[PDB]
Amino acid sequence: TETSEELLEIIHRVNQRYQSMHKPQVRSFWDNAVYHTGNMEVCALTGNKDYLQYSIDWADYNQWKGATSNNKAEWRSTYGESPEYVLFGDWQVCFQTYADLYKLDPDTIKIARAREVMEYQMSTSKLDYWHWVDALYMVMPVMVKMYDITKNPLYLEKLHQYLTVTDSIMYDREVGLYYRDAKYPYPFHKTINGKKDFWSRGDGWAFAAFAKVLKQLPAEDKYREEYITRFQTMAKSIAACQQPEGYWTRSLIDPEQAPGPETSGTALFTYGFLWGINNGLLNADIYSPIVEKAWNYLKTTALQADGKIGYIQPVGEKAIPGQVVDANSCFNFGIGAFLLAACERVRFLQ
Repeated sequence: TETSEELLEIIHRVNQRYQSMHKPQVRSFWDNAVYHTGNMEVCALTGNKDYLQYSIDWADYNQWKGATSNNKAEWRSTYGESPEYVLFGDWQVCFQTYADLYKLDPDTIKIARAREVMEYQMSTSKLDYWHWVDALYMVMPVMVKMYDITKNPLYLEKLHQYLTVTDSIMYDREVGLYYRDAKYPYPFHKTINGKKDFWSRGDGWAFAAFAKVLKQLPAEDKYREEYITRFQTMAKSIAACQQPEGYWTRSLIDPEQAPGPETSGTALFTYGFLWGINNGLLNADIYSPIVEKAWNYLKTTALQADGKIGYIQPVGEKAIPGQVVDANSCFNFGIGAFLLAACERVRFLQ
């Protein structure tokens, strides 16, 4: 019933609104950088040269770097926004787009800083770089994109080694979902209704990450079956906690704690389910109903007439139990997530 023509109209409405309203000359930090992952997805689907130039202009403005410190003795890997936070993954997601742009038009300068930073990181003995679940989306696809360019096998071994540490802190083996960081595991932390607290956008980042890993990881990689198994298990756990309306609530298995629609988790999940079905890793008959409800929510409720995307949970605000997300809450990174879902929906329609 829905056509590719109609989906492309949506994609272009959303993307043109964002690019007309916002200049590309802004910093390479995670929120802008996630938007660029969405834009690169649109470029893959459409070949649009203006959209490509928007990402190139952003990369040029940031000098093809993330955080800019050239003093490795001061490099930090915890949260920060100043130039020494070079090893913090929110300053590394930009490298996904720099690698994508390099593949189109190779020039050593485009990946010089990415190689410098990730190769230094991998040389250190520290393993707990991905100490918050969102890091998986920020950095796992960097590993496969940099491998694709360099063929340096350490990228693919360290992908596994870092993810193993993330799992040790956050992965709940019984449930098949990730806690958002070390403060959240059960039973020491519980929801208002005594449940395990799994953050939706957190698990969205992880689930979309594994799809992106599997999209570019070589077929022969020794850990590929581990990633497929993790992706398939998460798909089942995520499906099981979808709301009747098609979205996922911010606390995935306590909808009453943080009620009502939320878009960014939903869009990341939708991307992952559509990619999984399109790529033969998730059963179409089982998961197509999940994606129909989710996409219908995204198209009907999150999408506004002018291309704005609403109901995006904001960044870094303390949880207020019982309080809904504002319909009008819209952020770059959420538009990015929406575009991933929308692009993959076109591919699902054939």
